[PDB]
Amino acid sequence: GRMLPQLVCRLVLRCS
Repeated sequence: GRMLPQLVCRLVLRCS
């Protein structure tokens, strides 16, 4: 219950 723009960084983090 708290959406954010961390999906973009996750693509960069998870991809890291």
